[PDB]
This record gives sequence, C-alpha cells and structure tokens, in this order.
Amino acid sequence: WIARINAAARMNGLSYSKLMHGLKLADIEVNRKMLADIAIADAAAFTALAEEAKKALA
Amino acid sequence: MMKTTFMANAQNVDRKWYVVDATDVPLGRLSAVVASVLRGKNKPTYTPHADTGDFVIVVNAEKIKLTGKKATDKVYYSHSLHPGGLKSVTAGELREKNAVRLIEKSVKGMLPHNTLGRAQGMKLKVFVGAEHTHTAQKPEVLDITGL
Amino acid sequence: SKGILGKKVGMTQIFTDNGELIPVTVIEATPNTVLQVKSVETDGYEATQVGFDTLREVLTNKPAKGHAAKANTTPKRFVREFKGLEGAEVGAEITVDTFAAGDVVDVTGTSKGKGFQGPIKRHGQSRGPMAHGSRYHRRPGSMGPVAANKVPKGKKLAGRMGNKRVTVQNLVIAQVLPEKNVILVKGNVPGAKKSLIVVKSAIKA
Amino acid sequence: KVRPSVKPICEYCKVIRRNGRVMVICPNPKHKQRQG
Amino acid sequence: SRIGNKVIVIPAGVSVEVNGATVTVKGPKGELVRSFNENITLEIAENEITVKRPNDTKEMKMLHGTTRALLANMVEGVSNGFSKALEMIGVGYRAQLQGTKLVLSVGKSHQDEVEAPENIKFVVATPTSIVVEGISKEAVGQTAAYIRSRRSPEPYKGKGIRYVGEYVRRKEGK
RNA sequence: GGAUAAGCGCUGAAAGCAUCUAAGUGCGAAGCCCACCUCAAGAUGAGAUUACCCAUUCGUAAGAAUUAAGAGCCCAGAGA
RNA sequence: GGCACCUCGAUGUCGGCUCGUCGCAUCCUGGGGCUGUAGUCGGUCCCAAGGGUUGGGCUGUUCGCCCAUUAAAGCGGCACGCGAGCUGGGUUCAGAACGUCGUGAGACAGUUCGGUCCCUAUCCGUCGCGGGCGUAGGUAAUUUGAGAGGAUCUGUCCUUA
Repeated sequence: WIARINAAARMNGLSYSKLMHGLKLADIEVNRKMLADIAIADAAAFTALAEEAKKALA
Repeated sequence: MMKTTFMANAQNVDRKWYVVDATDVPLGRLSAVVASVLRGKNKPTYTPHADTGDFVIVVNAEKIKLTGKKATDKVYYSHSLHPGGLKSVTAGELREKNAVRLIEKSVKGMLPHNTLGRAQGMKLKVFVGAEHTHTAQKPEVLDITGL
Repeated sequence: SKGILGKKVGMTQIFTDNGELIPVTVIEATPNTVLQVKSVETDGYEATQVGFDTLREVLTNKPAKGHAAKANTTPKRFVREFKGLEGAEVGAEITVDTFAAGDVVDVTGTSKGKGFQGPIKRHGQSRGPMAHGSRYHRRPGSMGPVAANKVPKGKKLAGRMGNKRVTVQNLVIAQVLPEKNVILVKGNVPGAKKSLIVVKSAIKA
Repeated sequence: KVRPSVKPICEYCKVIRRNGRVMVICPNPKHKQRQG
Repeated sequence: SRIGNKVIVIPAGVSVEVNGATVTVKGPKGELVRSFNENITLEIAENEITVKRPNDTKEMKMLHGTTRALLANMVEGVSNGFSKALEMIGVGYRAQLQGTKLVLSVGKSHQDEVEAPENIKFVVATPTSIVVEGISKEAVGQTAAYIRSRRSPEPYKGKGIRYVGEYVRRKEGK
C-alpha cells in the first residue's frame, strides 16, 4: 500500500512522509489504503488529492 | 471484502528502456536508485513477483566521484574454493580496465538477493566507454540527481 | 609458423656428430596442409586451424568434404591451430623445410594413456611402510584437518590418467637433418603411439 | 631508529607527519629516528 | 606565506595561455609548458602575475602560492636554464661523451650512461667535471638524481657525484 | 612488463627558509598482477567462427509421422 | 594455571608413520636503513610468508644432546593436525616381581616383562569418467577466453680483479 503510493507519489516527486504529513494537515480524509488503491488510473483522484495535500502543506 | 488488493502486473508486465548515465556520478547514489528502477520500485505497480525489471542501461562508466582515497583503499576480494583461495581485485585497479563488476557487484549488494534479484540484476545493461549498441529499440535517459 | 603436421613411428637412439650417442626420435614429416589465415577481425585470435591426415571416402562428412568447402580440395582428419603464421593458401600449404619459432622446440604432445592408477603411481607421494605389524602401505594419507567439517580439494589423490596433453619446453635438437619424410627430434618426445606431435616453439625462449 | 615515542634528539631537528607517518629530519646519519 | 602576496614579473614576453596547464613560458630555451595549479584561482596578470586567493586556509591560498613558485620556476627556469653541481670524484671514476646517451664509467661490468629526453645542452669538461642543462628545476634535479642512481658517494672517501654541500661526516677506521 | 611495500627523489607549500608531500612529479623488492604451462562457454552471459542439411507430408489449431545433414545401434580391435 | 558451561544411553586422551594447510613474532633466499660496519665477515632493525626450511645415533615420550651438513637446519596453529588411514614402545585391565608403605586386604607414574586396536561407505565432501536436458533449427568441426589451477627454490667456480 504505502510502497506503491510512494511509488506514484515519487512519480509526482513526492515523498510519503510529507505526503501523509499533508494528509494530517489535510481534510476529514485521513483515509489511507483505499488511497493506496488509487494506483490504477487515477491522475484525478491521485494527483488531485495530492494537490489537496499541496494546499494542506499550503 | 476479500480481494481489495491488486497486482495488475503479474502477467501483463511492462518493458521500458533507459539510457542512464553520468560520466563521474558517485557509486552508491547512482546504485541504489538504479536498483530502484531495476526493481521498478519507482513504477507505481509493485508486486513481490512483479517482474518490472527495467532495461537499465549505462554507458561511459569510467568514473565514480571517488571520495577519499577509495581508488587506493577500496580493495575488493574473492575466494576460489581451492584452499587458500584469496584472489583480490583491488581498489583503483581494473576500474580503468573493466569497470563493470566495479558496478554490478555493488548492485548485487543493492538488490534483493533472490531469483528475481538475480534476474534483473543479471539483466543489467552495462557499458564503460561506449555509444553503446542496439538502439533499434527505444532508449530513454533518466535523471541526474540522487533524488 | 611451424608446420609440424605429423606423428612419430617410435623412440630410438643414434650418434649424430663427434659420435655423441643421443636418444633420437623423428616425426613422419608429411606435407603441411594449412588452411587460410583467419585474422583477428572475424575472430579475435590469430591462429590457423590447420587440417591434416588425408582421409579416404569413408571417414569424411559433408562438413568434412564440406570442410573442403571453405577449404578448396582434399578433406583431412586432424585439425590443430598455430598462432604465428605466414599464410599461403586457403586449404593446403607449404611443407616441412621451413622453421619459424625455434630449435629449443617446446614440443607438444598428447601423453600415453596409462589408465587409472595407484595413488603413488604418478602422484608421487611416499608409499607406506611394509613391515613391523602395520596394515598401512599403498594408501596415500590423510587429507582433512579437524577444525573444519570438510575436506579440501587440490590434493591429488587418485585419477584415471594418461590422456593429458603436455607442452614440454625446450626439446634439444639443432637444425634438423631433413628428408622428404623425416624430422629428427630427441629422445623422450611426448605423446604416444600414433599421436600427432605438432609444436610451436620459444615461449620461455 | 624505530621508536614510537619520538622526542627531540638533536637541536634544530624537524618532526614530520610525512604520509601520516611521524618521521624525523636531522643532519646526522647516526640518528635518523624511524617512527614505527 | 610572504610568497603569493608578492609578485612575479614576467619579462621578455612569456606568452602564457591562461586556459589551464596551457600556461607557456618563453625564454632563450623558447616556448615551454609545465602545468597550472588545478584550473582555478590563477589570475595570470600581464607584465607580472597576481594570482588571487579564493580563501586563505592552507589548502586554499598556500597551494597556489605553491604555483607562484612553480610559474616562478617557469619564468626563471626558462630565463636561462641551468643545472646543479655534478663531479665524479673517484680514482678511476671517469666520464666522457657518447653522443647524447653518454658514458659514465664507474668500473662495473656494465657501462654507465646519461640520457635526457629533451635537454642535455651538455658538457663533459673532463672525466672529473661534468655539467648538463635543463629548464625545469624538477627535470634538472630528477636528472641529477638519475646521475646519483648508479653510484652513490661514501662515508669513507670521495665517491659518487658531487653536490657542493653534503656535510660529509666522513667515517673512518683502522 | 606493470603496480609497488619498505625505503630512497626533484620541485615545492603553512613556515619567503626548510621540507621525498600537501598538491605535481620519479626510482624502488623472490610481494601482487600479467607474462610460462594446464583446465576452460552448463562463461545459462550458454559465447565467436567454418561448413552442411535445408525448409518436408499429413485439416497440423494442437501436433503427428517421414527424413535430410548426419549421428548412432551392431561388430571388430587397441595408442584407450 | 583457574573456571565446571556440552561431552557418563561413549568427545578413544601419547609418541610416531603417511598426508598437509595456513599464520607470521622471517631461519635462508629479496630489498633497504643504521652501524662501535676500511673492507671480508659482522651486529642491528624496516618491508617481505613467492619458494625452501637436512639426514642419522640416543632418549617409548616431548624437551634435549651428539655427529656431519647446507640456503637455512624457523616458530606456531589446525581435536598437543589426522586410529570408520595405520602402529601400539606410554600410562590405561587381570599376572608376576622388586623397592617402599600399610598387620592385612592391598597400595605408592616408582621400575620392568607379558598383555585383547571391528566396521561389507548411506548422505555431504574428494578424485576421475559418464549419461538426460539446455545453449529458440538439426548438425559437424574450430578455437577465443569469463574464470580456475599448477609451477616458482637454491649452491659451486671463473671473469670482472
């Protein structure tokens, strides 16, 4: 779960620790492993929730 | 409930090719991330039996940014099974001759030591001063940094 | 550079000059049958895979008459190599009278096949004592130190023996008294009965 | 020559860490103090 | 220090290429070339040289002060070109000229020679008194070291090749 | 041969000197490695070269069965 | 020496024969320094384990001694190397004897004679020769060489003089 999601996060150049850190910074979602399950075909869910984390670190 | 996992790769694998080089790049910092790509660990599709073994290409492999006097005190070893089997390839030596196992033995130290690790680890693509060969397929140059 | 394509007929002794009884030997000195040069480009080495011994129809093969393909004519039996070359023709070349590596000849043979032997018989350790109420004689000795639960390799202990080619150095004959069909050599030239004795020279010289 | 505890012997001597070895430079062939 | 702060004049048109070790010096020997420091912090000035420092620790300033001495050795090395002291003291230790790889005669069952790759400019004044010429002090001193490398002097009487000072401390016996 | 250990070098730098060293350059051993000989592509990366057969019949999907080039059985004997 | 932690439903413990291997605190051969070394011969240490490191007499036994030697006559480790390889001179049966001790039964490593050492290789490991497959055709010859081994020693005399 976490390995493939830091694989796609690292494909966006993002590291798991600051991503998750942006997830605690982030919304009501602290949802973990379904958020790992978006490894299939989710630039919208994956990179957009990544942008939610970008406005959570921001 | 039960099968929320997904391999999505364990038959339908990918095959991609990467010229990866810097003429002088340090050995460890190149080595573990080219290890990561030869896993395909950076690819978002990991399976413990993924076989995302990347075509990890290196050319022009003359130099490590060699910190300290490592070309004088790196010295390697080996042991033939004949008793008293010390045979040592040493530090700066055979770098200038054949800097191949100067890399991929250390990437054997990188890899998961198993049949898949020896699969892609024994599917490296290694050139030391070259413009390599067989660009019939499509190669792509990967990064510079240690990321 | 040494077309020494040939066998011996045996081992003798003759006085040659100012008397000097010398253990003397010979090679049959059949005409050399050397193929093309086969330079470094197609194959990184230099040598010639020289053909020899002139078969009849039976002992051949379509890669043997088919070696008279990429040769020109006359399929042969034996093929060796010689690095150090002159080169004349693709298939068959010039005979015994030229010598171009040295007269301390470092002669190469394929030793007499004496078979499986005793432990001493060529491994040369001490045979055990006979007398004085001890069972131990004709058995080579212990080999494993106790600190490992192993035995080492490397120590010669037995072995079916004899078909082992040897390249002995500096066999001593001068510029050979030739013939159409002789080569004088000296004494215990290695090999066996009906064994080809081809030889390059001066590798320690 | 060899003594690991190098202390000065002749006046106007020199103490070197040549190649990481503390050798001794004097004008006399008698004492030429090897570090060890 | 008190070297790199000071200046080295470059008279007679030394013709330096400022690129790298490409620094070439000009004299009666002509246009020769030795080295640079590494490639950097070498401000080759004009009519003199004022090589700057990037920092003043013993790696930083001190090792281009090294090359103030080295390009100094190019300047005054090419200015004439010279040699060291060399005299073959011995009761039969004679030396003569055989072309340019010339004869030095200890008395061994081999015969001794001198070879220089680019600069002998040479004279045997006599089998006692010899001198060579080179341009680099390094080439000179390693060359005269090669002269030392076939017969050394003694602690007992005059042998080997002379350098004007050795403080011989000649031992005795009997 | 080359890299050298130890040791001995030139120039040199804090330290204007000095200084075999810090860069930079040498010399230097039965050590090491290559070179001398042998085993050696099951060296799975399984090499590279030389030649030959070629590209068959059966729905052949699957295969099956010929058969080339051969290779072998079988026999004789030993240089083994 | 000490230690009692495995070994009492078995860890056979001397010495030797055979067969070795490594270590270096290097015995010789290699280089180099210093010398209270004129050399010759020496002392001395630094780097060095490539190779080699004698044969007999006596001592069951180590150590040690003698002879004659060479390049030298190294030191150790390895179940004081190795008994499913071996011997059995040594305690380590029972005998018998002495000396000495104990009334005695016996004892005291104090001596000495004699004294009872099996294994038909299953695995791993060794040595040598094979089959089955592979090396995107079946073959048949050729070799390169990734790698692995072997081997390395040493006088003597003359010249230089």
